[PDB]
Amino acid sequence: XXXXXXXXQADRLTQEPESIRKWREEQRKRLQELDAASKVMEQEWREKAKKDLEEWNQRQ
Amino acid sequence: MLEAALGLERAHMGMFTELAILYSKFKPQKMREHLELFWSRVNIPKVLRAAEQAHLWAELVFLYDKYEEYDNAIITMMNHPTDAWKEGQFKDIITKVANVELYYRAIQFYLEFKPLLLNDLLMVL
Repeated sequence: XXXXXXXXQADRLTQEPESIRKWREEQRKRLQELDAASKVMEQEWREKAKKDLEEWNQRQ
Repeated sequence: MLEAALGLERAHMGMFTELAILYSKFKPQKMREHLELFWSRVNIPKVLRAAEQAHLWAELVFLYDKYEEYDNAIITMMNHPTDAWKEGQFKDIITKVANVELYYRAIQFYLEFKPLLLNDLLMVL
């Protein structure tokens, strides 16, 4: 009666800091997009600048 | 395990929900697989802190979409281009927003650098 009745983190490590692993590789799953963004956004919008550029030549 | 409990004759809402907390900041890929299927039988506000807690924008956006929170779903294609954007996929959300501001800054992601097919963007609006 006392056991369960009386009742109603023993080794904080693989029991909590494993959360660094999910958290770890997701931060590197983070990376990308951002850097990918401008890199590609670069080679692009500029191709645009020539888009309009050639739009001024032919037309003239 | 839930992989079975959800098919039982006695499946509820909590299942699909918690199931996502796993598909979330863990197994990406399939995570969408799930939602696209089980969107009705599930929570949504809590999930977003398991969603924004996993930047699965591709799926994280669809949530907002059906959630009808377009203002945010649309935003998910402002700092998350390659990830969830879908040419016209962005074209049918904006119209159901009450704030017209997003548009103008939007022209940017499209008009700013997005040429041909930014004007078609000018169409519906």
